[PDB]
Amino acid sequence: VLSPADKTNVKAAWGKVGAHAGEYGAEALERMFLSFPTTKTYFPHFDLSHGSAQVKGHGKKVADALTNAVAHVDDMPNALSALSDLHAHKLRVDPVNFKLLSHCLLVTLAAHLPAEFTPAVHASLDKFLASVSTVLTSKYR
Amino acid sequence: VLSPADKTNVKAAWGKVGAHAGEYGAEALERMFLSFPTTKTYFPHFDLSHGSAQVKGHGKKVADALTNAVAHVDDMPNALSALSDLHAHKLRVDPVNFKLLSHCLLVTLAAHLPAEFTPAVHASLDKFLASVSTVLTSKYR
Amino acid sequence: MHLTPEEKSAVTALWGKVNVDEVGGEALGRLLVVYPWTQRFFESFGDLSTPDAVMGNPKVKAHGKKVLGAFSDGLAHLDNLKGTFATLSELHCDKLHVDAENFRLLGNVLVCVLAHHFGKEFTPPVQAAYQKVVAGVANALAHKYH
Amino acid sequence: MHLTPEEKSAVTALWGKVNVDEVGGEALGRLLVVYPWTQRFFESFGDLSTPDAVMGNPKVKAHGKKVLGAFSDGLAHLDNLKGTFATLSELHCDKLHVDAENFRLLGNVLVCVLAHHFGKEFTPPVQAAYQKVVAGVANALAHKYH
Ligand code: HEM
Ligand code: HEM
Ligand code: HEM
Ligand code: HEM
Repeated sequence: VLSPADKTNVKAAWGKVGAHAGEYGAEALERMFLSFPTTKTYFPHFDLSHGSAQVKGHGKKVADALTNAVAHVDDMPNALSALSDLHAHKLRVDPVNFKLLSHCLLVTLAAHLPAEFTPAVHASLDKFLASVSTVLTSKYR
Repeated sequence: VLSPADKTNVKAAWGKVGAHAGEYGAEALERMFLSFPTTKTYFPHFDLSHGSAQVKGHGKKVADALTNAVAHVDDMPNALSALSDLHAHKLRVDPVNFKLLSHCLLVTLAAHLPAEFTPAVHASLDKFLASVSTVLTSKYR
Repeated sequence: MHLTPEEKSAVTALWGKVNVDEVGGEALGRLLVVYPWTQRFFESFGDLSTPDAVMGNPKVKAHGKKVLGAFSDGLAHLDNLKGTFATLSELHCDKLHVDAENFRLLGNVLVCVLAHHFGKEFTPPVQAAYQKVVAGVANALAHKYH
Repeated sequence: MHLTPEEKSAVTALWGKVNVDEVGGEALGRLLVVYPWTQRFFESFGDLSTPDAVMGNPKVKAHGKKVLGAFSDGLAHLDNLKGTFATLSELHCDKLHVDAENFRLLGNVLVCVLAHHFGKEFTPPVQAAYQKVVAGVANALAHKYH
């Protein structure tokens, strides 16, 4: 469970993301494609080349949902319900890939918020991503 | 999330186990140690040799907790509070390991309850060990 | 593989008593029932709405014998799973888009099927050697992903 | 360990820039902070009660530097990590009783630490190289477990 401390940390770090969420979401995807190629099997239909607008468009979408879970940090299961349904019923991404993206998301933030990416912040953001992932995978079976 | 069919399936399967839960606890431990030797790092003070009384006793203990869990399948978080504690603050077993013992438990059940280990029951027991895993690692951080 | 001759002989010997038809149909179906999300690859198979409909589906039963078929042959090249599965590895990546993690799900399922079947015969030590084989196969199968 | 020539040059070029005393201390402290359960091995290190107490613990700092020292040496023998790392693998197994999963947790943390420090320099493609590297080492460190 996220503590008050965690919640403050996340709101604050995501807070600085601001207007870069989109680009940071794209970057995290690309990192994930390059380091864990199996993840690519879910995007056969995408142009995965560097600067792909498809990727661009998609990272914005992922970032917007993270942004909505931060906005609803106290009711994530309900704010992400719909995305949780999509993933479980249509996309059916194996659960292990959630951990892969979270990881590239943390690398991305680390690379862009040196000043905010503190140990305490790092810990909270990891816990958070883990909670998002848990929600999005909750109705798998 | 355990459905009512799941709970039935679980109480059913485990009902069959009966007075053998202890032996099955011990057998499951024994298959984990052999198959995933990294798991042994958590038991340096034990005699991990086949038929070891340390292993047997411990097998009983785990089996007993599983029982209590089947009995409070509607209220796990509460039935296993203490255990969740011990694990999060004393033992501190890495979470990856819960999945290894769970698998060795299916494998053990399967080999012993041929008639009962149907596909639907396999699916339920899996979900169940997973839920128990989740509870036991919920207070880790 | 990094199998002990003793481990090689145990794998080898149990395999000998295996009905690939029955075991392959059962491994894949259990797969589709325990881990519902792997059905994403088999939409064309029909009705997989229930355990029963999965276990009964002939396309499933038949895909399962094709898979275990191939697995079975890999057991004869245990000293080079890599080269045995290179073509199948590219296929799965480049044509089928199957996430390599599925290779691992199946293996665990296979081991549960073998225990199911062989009861007593499927001892901790025997299980230990099959775990090494499933892992190796999954690894060889994922080897060519890019 | 499939390090392409260009992947090896990239690993090595960046590692050229690292202050191992520093990176060593940051990676280990962060490990104890993000995955507090790993604190199980360091009860002799004193106060690890809060982020500051860990990150600043002279003992954590000293151990991190040691750990990363062994790791940099690993980086000069990318060729033979298994051999490079064999007495260490045995020690961690047999003496320290350290679950191998710990080696993969640190790798990931280390990767976050490197991104933290190099910023934009830790390109997507440089991360993928390092990802291969930390896995190679984790594997090498677990090779002697039994
Ligand atoms: C925390 C993690 C994740 C978040 C927040 C997230 C969120 C989203 C969102 C908002 C969409 C678009 C749905 C729409 O059309 O409105 C989406 C689609 C999708 N996601 Fe997820 N997702 C996550 C994890 C993953 C992972 C790990 C994978 C696989 C590696 C994945 C694979 C997909 C795919 C294949 C689509 C459909 C894309 C398309 O066809 O345009 N997702 N996700
Ligand atoms: C299905 C999940 C599990 C259950 C229900 C379970 C249950 C238990 C129980 C009932 C105890 C005894 C408490 C007491 O002594 O009063 C225990 C202790 C312990 N468990 Fe867990 N356990 C589980 C998973 C694991 C795993 C996966 C590991 C590591 C591989 C592990 C490591 C330990 C250790 C090292 C002890 C202490 C043994 C001793 O010193 O006697 N547990 N566990
Ligand atoms: C033991 C691991 C596996 C082996 C040895 C294996 C082997 C095979 C073989 C021999 C084929 C025949 C196709 C051809 O030659 O054109 C095949 C096809 C296929 N496999 Fe795999 N497979 C394995 C695991 C999986 C898993 C776990 C999945 C998904 C859950 C999967 C999905 C598929 C699909 C969708 C096809 C295409 C069948 C068709 O054309 O309808 N495989 N596999
Ligand atoms: C890159 C991975 C690692 C490397 C290269 C490494 C290297 C080392 C070295 C060189 C030593 C000292 C050898 C000696 O005492 O004779 C050591 C000791 C130790 N390592 Fe590792 N290590 C690694 C990962 C880890 C992790 C992740 C943990 C725990 C989470 C760990 C736990 C320990 C412990 C507890 C000691 C002994 C400390 C003491 O003196 O009390 N190591 N390691």
